[PDB]
Amino acid sequence: NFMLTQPHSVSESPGKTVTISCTRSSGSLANYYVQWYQQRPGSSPTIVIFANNQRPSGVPDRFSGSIDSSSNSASLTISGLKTEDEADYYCQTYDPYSVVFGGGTKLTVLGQPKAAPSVTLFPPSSEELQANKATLVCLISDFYPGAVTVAWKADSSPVKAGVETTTPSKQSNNKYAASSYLSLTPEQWKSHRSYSCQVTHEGSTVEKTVAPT
Amino acid sequence: NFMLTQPHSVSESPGKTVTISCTRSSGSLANYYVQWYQQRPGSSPTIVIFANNQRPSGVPDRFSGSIDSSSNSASLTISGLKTEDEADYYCQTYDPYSVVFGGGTKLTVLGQPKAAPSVTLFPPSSEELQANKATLVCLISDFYPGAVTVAWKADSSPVKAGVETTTPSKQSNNKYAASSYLSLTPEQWKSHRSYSCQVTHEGSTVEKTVAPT
Amino acid sequence: EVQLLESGGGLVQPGGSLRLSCAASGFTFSSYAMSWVRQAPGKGLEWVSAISGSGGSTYYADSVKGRFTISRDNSKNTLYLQMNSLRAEDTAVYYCARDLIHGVTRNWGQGTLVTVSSASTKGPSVFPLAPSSKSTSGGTAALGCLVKDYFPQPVTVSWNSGALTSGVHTFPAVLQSSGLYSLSSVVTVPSSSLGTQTYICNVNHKPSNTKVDKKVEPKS
Amino acid sequence: EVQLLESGGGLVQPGGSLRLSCAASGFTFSSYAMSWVRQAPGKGLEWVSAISGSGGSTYYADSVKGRFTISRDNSKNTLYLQMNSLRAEDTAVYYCARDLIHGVTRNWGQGTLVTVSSASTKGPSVFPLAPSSKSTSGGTAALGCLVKDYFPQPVTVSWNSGALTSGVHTFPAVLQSSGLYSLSSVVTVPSSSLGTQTYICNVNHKPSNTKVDKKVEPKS
Amino acid sequence: VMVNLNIHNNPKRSSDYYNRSTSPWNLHRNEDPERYPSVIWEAKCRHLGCINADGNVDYHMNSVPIQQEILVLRRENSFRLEKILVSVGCTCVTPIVHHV
Amino acid sequence: NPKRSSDYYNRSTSPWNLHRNEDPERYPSVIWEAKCRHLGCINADGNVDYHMNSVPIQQEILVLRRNSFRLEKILVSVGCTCVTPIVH
Amino acid sequence: IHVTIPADLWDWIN
Ligand SMILES: CN(C)C(=O)CC1(CC(=O)NCCc2ccc(NC(=O)[C@H](Cc3ccccc3F)NC(=O)c3ccnn3C)cc2)CCCC1
Repeated sequence: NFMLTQPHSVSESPGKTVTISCTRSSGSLANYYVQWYQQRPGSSPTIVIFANNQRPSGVPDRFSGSIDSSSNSASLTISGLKTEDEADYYCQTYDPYSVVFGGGTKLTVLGQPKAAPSVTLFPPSSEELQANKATLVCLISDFYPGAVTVAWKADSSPVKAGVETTTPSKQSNNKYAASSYLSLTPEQWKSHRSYSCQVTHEGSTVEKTVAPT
Repeated sequence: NFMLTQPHSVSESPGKTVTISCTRSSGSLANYYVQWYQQRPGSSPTIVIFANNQRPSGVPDRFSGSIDSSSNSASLTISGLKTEDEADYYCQTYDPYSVVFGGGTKLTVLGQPKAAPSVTLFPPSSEELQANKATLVCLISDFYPGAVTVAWKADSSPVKAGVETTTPSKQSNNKYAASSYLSLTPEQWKSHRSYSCQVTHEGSTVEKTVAPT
Repeated sequence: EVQLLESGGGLVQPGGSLRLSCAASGFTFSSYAMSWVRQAPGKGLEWVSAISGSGGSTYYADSVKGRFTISRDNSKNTLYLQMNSLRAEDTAVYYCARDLIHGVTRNWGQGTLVTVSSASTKGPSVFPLAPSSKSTSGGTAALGCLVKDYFPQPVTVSWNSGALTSGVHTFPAVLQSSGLYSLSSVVTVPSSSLGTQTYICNVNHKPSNTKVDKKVEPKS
Repeated sequence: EVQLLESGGGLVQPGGSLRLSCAASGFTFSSYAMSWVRQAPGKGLEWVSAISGSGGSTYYADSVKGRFTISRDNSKNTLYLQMNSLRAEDTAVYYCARDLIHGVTRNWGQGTLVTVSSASTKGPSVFPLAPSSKSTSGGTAALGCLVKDYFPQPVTVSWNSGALTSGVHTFPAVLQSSGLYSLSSVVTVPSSSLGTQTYICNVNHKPSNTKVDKKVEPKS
Repeated sequence: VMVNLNIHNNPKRSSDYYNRSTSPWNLHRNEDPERYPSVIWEAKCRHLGCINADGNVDYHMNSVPIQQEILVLRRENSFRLEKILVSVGCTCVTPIVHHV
Repeated sequence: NPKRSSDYYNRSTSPWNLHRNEDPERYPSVIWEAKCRHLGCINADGNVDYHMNSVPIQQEILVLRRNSFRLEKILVSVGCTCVTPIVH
Repeated sequence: IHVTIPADLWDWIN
């Protein structure tokens, strides 16, 4: 067997030329065709390059494939880089038995505008309280970049138990969304004066508060 | 169409390396396979090289083929030259329609020893004389080089009328054979005391004589 | 146009079996080597198996040898993946792929989700997230639906049977320490439409055949 | 072992027709492209025609276009060359050849002589060349056969129906100003076998359907 | 003998190897109403050479048809079973045979 | 036997071997099927090249099967061809 | 004896 090594992530500014390399561990690279796939969030992979440098119709002229037998590696070159090129890229090749994909490269396009998050906090519904359960829901949307910190308070006391937060993911508008859930018993909910969800993005903190009844 | 140009002859000493070239007039030589054939006297051609450099079993390691793209020519190389390598050599190639042979190259192995002719002279048979005809047959063999002078005498008088002599031909042992016929009437045969066939080779003469009854 | 349509994915217990199908059209199926490739959520592509055009040669990743069987029916234009002795680590979206030659994939299907877990199917409980004074600023109100504790993925949320799309934000699900999923969907609406416009979230959890239409109104 | 045996050669009048055959064995005939190559006496090899293994494609030299037809019978393992409108310039030994691919000849037949002449066939007059004291060399004696005035070539000479091969020397023919050929064949034998062993030369002239077996004995 | 028979219920559409082969071929209809089947698709090699790594016709090799002997039905009330030869597709042959 | 009629199986860039598929309850009992020797094709230097594939050429043929008989359509590999992923 | 033959074959026979 063999492996294919790709950089975990690459960041480049728009209009520049970006190269994603793919190094084969064992076996001669030049003996087997190299494919390159693009994968957008929640989508099937699409082919960008097949048979080392073949570009299918529909794929822009900006994308190109090449091989370097001395370094036992393949390269995907993207010229005139656009924000629409942000996606995951996988190289792929084979031997007479196996088929191997590289680990993938997350391609980031820099210079995109910063966006503050809209934060909304909901208290438990009457229906859920009646079922002897209580969930606080903190929704965070339309922020850029994707890094966000979420903290919860029971009155002024930090609370870590019962909190479940999603890793942020891109929306259809290319901005990020995330959510955080605080699970409590109806008794914990009713015994405090309030609960707060604090959201830190790019050094600024927004705090939302809800109170029983 | 196209032509293949070969030297008319090539001469070398035994143990030396000899090269026979074959130049293509039009079309890229490297696009089509080159074959080389050996033809011995009175024999079918045999393959020495096929597909530029492939040597069939039975062909000595001494024979080798090569091609030169820049000069648009193929070469047949013979290393460790032997007397048994004397023969005609033809290159051959093709295009998508035609098949073309070169003009052929006579290979001469130099420094071969001078050999005296073996001469046998036969008088007319009784059967031929009875049919009112008379042929004297002078057979000449195993001489080297191929130049030979054949003269006929009626007693001591030179005779040129009625003589037919072959040009010398190469034997399987590299030496030469020739034959000379003297046509006479039975009356001319019976009226002379003798007839002679004189064979000169390299300044030395062998004379054979026959007499009626 | 090349079409590869996967079927057969679902929830299965460890040690269990499942058969995947891939119906192909838009090409001469029997003259193409076919492949199965999988992707666990938030992870990379992992080759599973390959089969020659005739079905005479089969190839397998080490991680699936002796447990999975690739086969094809050239009269039906279908590729199969029989998955026996399933384990948690086999959880992934399985893609059907068309290869121009062995190892050169040219087309991918849409995938089918396979979940291998000892957790059983659970339909969500749907709760309204009522618009209030705390979800109102600058003339807009935020209202939603909490889709709590379901398993496995996926869930689908629409508003007013699809007639309401503007201001809708359905968030990606959280995977809790319990192994259950939860998600929320919110809509931002003109605050003056509260008490005039009915807002209903339509929740569908096809794995447990759960369809809930929840009316979300201000609390009074 | 690859074998290619040509037949059909002989004398043809200008404007005449002739069909050559080549019987092949020792290989799968239908999977080989076949060729005809000719050689005029004392001249070079000249490609004539080629045919693919199936017989679906035929190729011709410019000098023979329209006049010759190459064909093959794959059930009979036979290659043919039909020649129409023959001329003196077509006079040559015609070889049958096996090709590995178009233009790559690997094996040659023995050839068949085709003579295009307006001169008439003449069978040979065979005369003994008796051994005498003037033809002996001690332990050895030369005896022969004179094959006089035949047309066209070739003639073949054997001794004692092929049982005598050692010491045989058949000389190349003389082409006389008359257009007829003559040749001699001599054999050197032990002088002590002269009144004990019968010596017969077997002269075959296939062009005149003539075969002469001439007994050669000492003259007394 | 009493046969007492019972009646029960294009290669381009089944395979595209003809276009993808290094020795590509075309398919020609051989029609015959006095033969069963009436239509037989025969493979005819597109080129003398084979398509090399750069996409050109290479004459160091040859496209050759692969012929299969098949039994066919013919009218001669009376019928005759005839053995016919058909080209199924083309392969690429070279004059150098290697060992591997 | 196809080896005695043709030797393309040994001369092809996508060579093949012939295997006997025996069936006494089918007419004919013996059918010679082509099986590609390699996954790749034999290149210009004599090596197995995996930039291409040897693939069987299959032909649909009618066969007889078992007092009562049925005419069945079967698929047989006649030989192998070489395919590449780049169509020119 | 019984021989099962397709529809297209019988039409060609009759
Ligand atoms: C059996 N013996 C002793 C033979 O000498 C038969 C052959 C040699 C052999 O053993 N060869 C094995 C491999 C083999 C086996 C069977 C077929 N099939 C057909 O010939 C059939 C006819 C037929 C034969 C039998 C039963 C039903 C039946 F309907 N026809 C078509 O396939 C057909 C018509 C149009 N297009 N096609 C494609 C061909 C190839 C076979 C044909 C040549 C001689």
